[PDB]
Amino acid sequence: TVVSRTFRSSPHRDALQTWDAIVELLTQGKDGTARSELRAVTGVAASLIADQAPKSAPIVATCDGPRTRIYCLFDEDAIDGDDANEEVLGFEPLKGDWGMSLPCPKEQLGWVQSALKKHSSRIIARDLSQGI
Amino acid sequence: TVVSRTFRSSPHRDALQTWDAIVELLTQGKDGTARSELRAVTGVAASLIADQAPKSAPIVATCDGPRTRIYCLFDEDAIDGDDANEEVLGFEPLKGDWGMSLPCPKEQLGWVQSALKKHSSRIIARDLSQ
Ligand SMILES: [Ca+2]
Repeated sequence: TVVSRTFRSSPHRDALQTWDAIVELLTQGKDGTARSELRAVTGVAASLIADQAPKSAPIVATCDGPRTRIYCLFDEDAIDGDDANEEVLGFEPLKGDWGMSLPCPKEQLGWVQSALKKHSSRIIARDLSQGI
Repeated sequence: TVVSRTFRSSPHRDALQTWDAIVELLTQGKDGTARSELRAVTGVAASLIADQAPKSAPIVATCDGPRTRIYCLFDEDAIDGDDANEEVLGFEPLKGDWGMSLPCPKEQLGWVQSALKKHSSRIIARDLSQ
């Protein structure tokens, strides 16, 4: 099972507000190590959102359960919101042996993958021209 | 008293390696709030370096002592290193009630300032155009 969501980002939300909304979607109010790790990579994740990395390549969460693909909308699409889908997820999106794959322009992968590795082994980045 | 340093960044160093080299310069390997707070903002600082924010507007450190301005070189300048200056500083660059001002593109100031605020009240971002 795979489900998708689409969040309104800049200029409706700034890049950090966008990540915070994604963290809430994926952690659902649970104060645990998963939420702590997602919050720990905020600088990197917001940087990638500000570069519109998730416009055409999703943030992908994997778990003991359905996969979640998260896209972001920018510019007029974010202002309009017609393509947005921010519904609550009908499952625990980071259950069990979870992971997250962040899209990243290939030229930034060097610094991004190192920056992520400081905080997590479950949150990784990929070249946004490829899937997981 | 103001002193300046200029570091070779991408492609000689990636943006994170560049921040780490700056942290080494300003902390001189010593532990404390300074090294800890500088390392805590690595994701934001590296993002700014990757966007060449310190090319024309310096990273500025203040302390009980001289102010340090740090510029970054990119692309051809970083490859040849002609204008580089990475010499150890002759003073404790983050002694006492230290602070750091990071240059930031105006379009990203909103998220960057919120991201830094999570980690530190001593490290702030400014609009690099000003
Ligand atoms: Ca960028």
